[PDB]
Amino acid sequence: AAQAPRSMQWAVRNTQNASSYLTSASSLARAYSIVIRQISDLMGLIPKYNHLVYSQIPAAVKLTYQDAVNLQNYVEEKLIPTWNWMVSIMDSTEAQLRYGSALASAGDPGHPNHPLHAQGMMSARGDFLNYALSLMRSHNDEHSDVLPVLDVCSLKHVAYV
Amino acid sequence: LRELLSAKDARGMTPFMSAVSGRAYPAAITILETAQKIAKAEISSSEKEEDVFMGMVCPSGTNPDDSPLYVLCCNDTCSFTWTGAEHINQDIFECRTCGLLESLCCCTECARVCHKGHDCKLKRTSPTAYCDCWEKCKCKTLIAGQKSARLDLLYRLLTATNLVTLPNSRGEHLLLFLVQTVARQTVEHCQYRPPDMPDHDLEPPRFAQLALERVLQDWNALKSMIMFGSQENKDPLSASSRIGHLLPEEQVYLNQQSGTIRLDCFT
Ligand SMILES: [Zn+2]
Ligand SMILES: [Zn+2]
Ligand SMILES: [Zn+2]
Repeated sequence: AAQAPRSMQWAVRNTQNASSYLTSASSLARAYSIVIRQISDLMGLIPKYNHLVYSQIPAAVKLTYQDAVNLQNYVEEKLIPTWNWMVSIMDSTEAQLRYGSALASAGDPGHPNHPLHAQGMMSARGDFLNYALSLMRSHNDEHSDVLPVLDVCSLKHVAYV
Repeated sequence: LRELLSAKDARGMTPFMSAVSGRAYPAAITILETAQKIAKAEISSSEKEEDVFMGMVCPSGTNPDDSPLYVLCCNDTCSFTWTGAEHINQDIFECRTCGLLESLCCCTECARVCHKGHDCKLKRTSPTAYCDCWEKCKCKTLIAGQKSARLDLLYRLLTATNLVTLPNSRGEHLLLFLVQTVARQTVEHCQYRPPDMPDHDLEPPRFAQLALERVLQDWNALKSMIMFGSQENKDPLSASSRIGHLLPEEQVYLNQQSGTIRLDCFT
């Protein structure tokens, strides 16, 4: 994982076998992508099929333009849920990134909290509370003068999708 | 009279603002009544009644740190008037402009008024200390004045003027200033005990609590505090307040959020 440039480093959990949930979440997304590619490939063959049956294989199913329509109708429907889930998360992420950049432009880099400038239990409870407070603020646009709390390294499964 | 009361001294202050700065609350009252009469006498002019009145009370271009309603609240006594030379746990400041370097110090009120405009910093030594300012300097917080007049003047200002809406020189709305004051006094005053050096053994001030209770009854004060950090109620200081010089895309993002750090810190 090659490391991000300074205009985006603030948005990464970084330093400026056991099981894990994220392993399994990621590998299922990896596996999902394969099937989507294969479906696309088969849809890719349809125009040439009246040649790529008989010139290639002893026997195969006859099919027609009307059937291609209905297949395509069916395929689109089955993707809508995952599409909505992808889109909504991506928009939310891009918004948080662009806002953090605009604030980095308008703010003062002399301040120790500027994105370009920047204990156990209590620091951890600090991290968690900063996160919960940033979450509650963000819902109503009550977040005008501090960086949104975010990490992108969890989002590997939306990257695959 | 209008000219004499709108004329500014060598520090920018009208006679009214001077009466407040000097704790001459009955004189401030006398002038403030008179200033209302004067503004109400010149209603025949092409100016609005208010412009004249604001000119005499708190003139345009006044540094916010000198706005009278704020100054009246800052006018408390030095802790030494009630602690004497006893050591109590309180906040303390060094003042380098005055040679009050890190072994020495003054209490919060001296730092706010006796050392206004100096290099002063919040000190890191133990809080169990009295305040050296009455001994090392010409300390202006030793005199209480007339308490009943101080309170009467506050009531009048709150109904006479829109000054409640201004933030101070650190972006603190007046209410956020008062409530921090009460919270601080609550700890300091619980250490008080009944019994060439200045008059000690006085009773501690309850003005901040009385002032907080009265201000909280004013709709304008309350609305002005709760709407703080809205796009209309633009915080002048430390708060992304200059934006027009950035390219338009970053403005359309950065206008959309709104602030609550101070409203949350108050609540
Ligand atoms: Zn003092
Ligand atoms: Zn003093
Ligand atoms: Zn000083």
